Amino acid sequence: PERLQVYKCEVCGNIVEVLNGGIGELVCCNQDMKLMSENTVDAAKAKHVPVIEKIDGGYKVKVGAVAHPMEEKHYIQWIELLADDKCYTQFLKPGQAPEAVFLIEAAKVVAREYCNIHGHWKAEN
Amino acid sequence: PERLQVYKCEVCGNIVEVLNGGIGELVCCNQDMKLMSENTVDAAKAKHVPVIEKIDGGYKVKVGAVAHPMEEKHYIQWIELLADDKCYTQFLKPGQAPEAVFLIEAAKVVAREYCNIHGHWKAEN
Ligand SMILES: [Ca+2]
Ligand SMILES: [Ca+2]
Ligand SMILES: [Cl-]
Ligand SMILES: [Cl-]
Ligand SMILES: [Cl-]
Ligand SMILES: [Cl-]
Ligand SMILES: [Fe+2]
Ligand SMILES: [Fe+2]
Ligand SMILES: [Fe+2]
Ligand SMILES: [Fe+2]
Repeated sequence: PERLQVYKCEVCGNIVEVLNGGIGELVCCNQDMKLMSENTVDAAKAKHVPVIEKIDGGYKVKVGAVAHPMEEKHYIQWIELLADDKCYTQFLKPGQAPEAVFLIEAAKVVAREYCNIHGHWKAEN
Repeated sequence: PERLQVYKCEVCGNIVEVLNGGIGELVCCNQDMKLMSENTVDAAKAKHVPVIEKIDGGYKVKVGAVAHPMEEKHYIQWIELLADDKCYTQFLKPGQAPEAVFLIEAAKVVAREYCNIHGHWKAEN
């Protein structure tokens, strides 16, 4: 595994993010955890690809060009902003807006989001 | 596992952070990953408990009251700031200062750091 990869157990729903990579295969519920590769699921890009906007002091990330649902069983569980050697994670909940604000000094950033149904998505400025 | 717990494989060195919890036990290299519980290792608190300094527009986190080494065989691998539903991670490298700045408008925060040898430490304001 490599730093910042996200892995899911499809049995029990554990989802983890790698902070230090290594060669071992991550396992949960007696099977290999699935690597949630970004932008690989068949789903509406308009609702899943993050849109990155500047704000005073940082960035606002919206999921997506069309606001994604935030329902009990279908919501954006978190949005991340990646820059340099930083990974900023904003967890979200049903009933909230599908967006996040990050205060950061960084000219180049990557935004990620994870949808509990449609998996892992990213964009960059 | 629960959100924001940190688990290490003691065989290959994978370290992961939980983004979504669940009931299965995380496994790597055919053994249960170790839960890296904060402030449990026998290590100098002066060099490991984060120091949280309020600054204009956020917090500066220093590891620790005495600066921790940042050597190839002994360094702080990351510092995090936790506030409500955020987890901001700053990765570090040998040769860098053992500190991080986070722009987080929150009165109450928890700072964490992970040392490659002495494990996982936290403090709160
Ligand atoms: Ca296998
Ligand atoms: Ca993070
Ligand atoms: Cl890596
Ligand atoms: Cl790594
Ligand atoms: Cl959708
Ligand atoms: Cl020490
Ligand atoms: Fe392992
Ligand atoms: Fe979705
Ligand atoms: Fe599992
Ligand atoms: Fe240490």
